[PDB]
Amino acid sequence: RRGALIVLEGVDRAGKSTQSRKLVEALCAAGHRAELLRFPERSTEIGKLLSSYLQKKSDVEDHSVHLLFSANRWEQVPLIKEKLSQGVTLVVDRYAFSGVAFTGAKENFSLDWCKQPDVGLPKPDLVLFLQLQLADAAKRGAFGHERYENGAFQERALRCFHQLMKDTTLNWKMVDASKSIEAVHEDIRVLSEDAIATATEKPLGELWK
Amino acid sequence: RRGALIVLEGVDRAGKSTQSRKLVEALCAAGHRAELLRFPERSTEIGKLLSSYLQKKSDVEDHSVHLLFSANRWEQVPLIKEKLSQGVTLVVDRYAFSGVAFTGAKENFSLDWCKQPDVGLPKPDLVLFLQLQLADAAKRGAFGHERYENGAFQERALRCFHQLMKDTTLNWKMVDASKSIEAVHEDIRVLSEDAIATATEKPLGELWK
Ligand SMILES: Nc1ncnc2c1ncn2[C@@H]1O[C@H](COP(=O)(O)OP(=O)(O)NP(=O)(O)O)[C@@H](O)[C@H]1O
Ligand SMILES: Nc1ncnc2c1ncn2[C@@H]1O[C@H](COP(=O)(O)OP(=O)(O)NP(=O)(O)O)[C@@H](O)[C@H]1O
Ligand SMILES: Cc1cn([C@H]2C[C@H](N=[N+]=[N-])[C@@H](COP(=O)(O)O)O2)c(=O)[nH]c1=O
Ligand SMILES: Cc1cn([C@H]2C[C@H](N=[N+]=[N-])[C@@H](COP(=O)(O)O)O2)c(=O)[nH]c1=O
Ligand SMILES: [Mg+2]
Ligand SMILES: [Mg+2]
Ligand SMILES: [Mg+2]
Repeated sequence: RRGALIVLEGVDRAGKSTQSRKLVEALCAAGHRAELLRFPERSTEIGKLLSSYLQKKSDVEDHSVHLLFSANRWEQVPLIKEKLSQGVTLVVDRYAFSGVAFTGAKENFSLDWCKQPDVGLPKPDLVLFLQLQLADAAKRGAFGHERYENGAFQERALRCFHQLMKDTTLNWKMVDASKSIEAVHEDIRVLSEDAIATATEKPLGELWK
Repeated sequence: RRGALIVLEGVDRAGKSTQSRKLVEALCAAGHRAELLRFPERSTEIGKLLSSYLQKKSDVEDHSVHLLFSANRWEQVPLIKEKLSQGVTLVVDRYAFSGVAFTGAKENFSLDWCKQPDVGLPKPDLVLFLQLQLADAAKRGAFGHERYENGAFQERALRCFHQLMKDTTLNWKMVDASKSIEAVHEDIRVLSEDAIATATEKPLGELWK
């Protein structure tokens, strides 16, 4: 009985990382075999290149960096498939959608070009999108010092995310991330249990194909 | 007056590297500003990952390695555009065509997926394809120890190259690489001078778009 592939995407400071950690914890506490993944996965060779870029310690040509972000997902695909086939549900903090939305926020990057490298990746069974109004995100401290951490760029990324959500091949669920950490968590947890229960029914799909 | 972008592609041991070096030398000797490039460009961070893979010192997931080969071209695009805009002709030993042909020789890699990462790269003004019958390539010593250096895989790559050559958006020229080094060189040199003279007329194109 395979595991589910659940991705969390969402606006700046909406709580992707907090909710992904809490979700894995709660699923395991409820008897599921679930494990957390995140992209970028900064531990691999490619992941280090990406981390340096995001910290502004290095500059990387925009197309090159886009392909490295995708390659960083592909190198984890054998693991993702193995775990899911072993019945382990994977909760993933960001995935190909952030890949497309952030590069697509740059000038002269079509959504189509941005999607292609990720075509064929394991298709998520559930894509949660954590929505939060900017006034509310602002109360969540201040921007970080990493690349892309500024309102105007975030806004362009958000427009890209909205285009991706028009894709009905994907099980997108909107989450109101303005509530408390615990309230948001319960919303996510229940959506997740439902997905886990239905994923054991159809084979793992391929993204964007 | 911009430089031309000339790529050399071709079968195993057909003489891509020998002819690219000789071409640059001859162009410079004839008053052109020309410089040699090669892919993979093994000197960069990404290039080292690729070199390790090709030497079989490391294993890389097939999709990841494909995207690294493309990223290795993109990271050189600012240089390529700068040089061409300065009037420097660039002679390139392998390019996106080898990228597509070698990954596309693997099982379950469509030509379409393989092309996408490279869509938008500087379009070559001239693509030379060095053709050589296997009996003739065999007289050119023995296979190397690197990955992909075996007859069956080379044959599949060759079929992919033939599909790419159906693309009329590109100025493909076939070269009979069975002749002597000097004879092949003269054929290439003359094709190249012609291209250099016409490239100063239309802007640099974008590949596969
Ligand atoms: N529902 C919430 N209410 C209030 N604060 C929250 C909530 N969720 C997260 N936070 C806090 O806001 C900050 C951002 O949380 P985090 O889960 O790291 O966001 P994120 O969505 O991963 N942001 P980023 O990865 O930078 O886009 C952290 O200090 C969290 O404790
Ligand atoms: N026309 C030719 N006649 C005879 N030997 C040749 C010719 N061209 C190249 N060679 C030799 O064959 C070997 C392969 O040449 P080289 O130019 O390195 O090929 P290549 O096309 O780059 N092969 P590879 O990069 O391995 O696909 C070298 O020893 C060359 O000296
Ligand atoms: C997974 C992924 C993330 N990103 C971005 C989103 C984030 N930048 N911001 N803001 C950054 C990762 O931030 P975190 O490491 O905090 O998740 O990289 C890409 O640009 N492409 C990708 O493929
Ligand atoms: C440029 C490029 C080369 N290649 C291959 C062709 C070659 N393998 N063989 N045989 C190898 C480079 O060989 P040379 O370094 O000798 O040119 O990488 C790819 O697989 N993808 C690419 O994008
Ligand atoms: Mg986070
Ligand atoms: Mg397409
Ligand atoms: Mg060579």
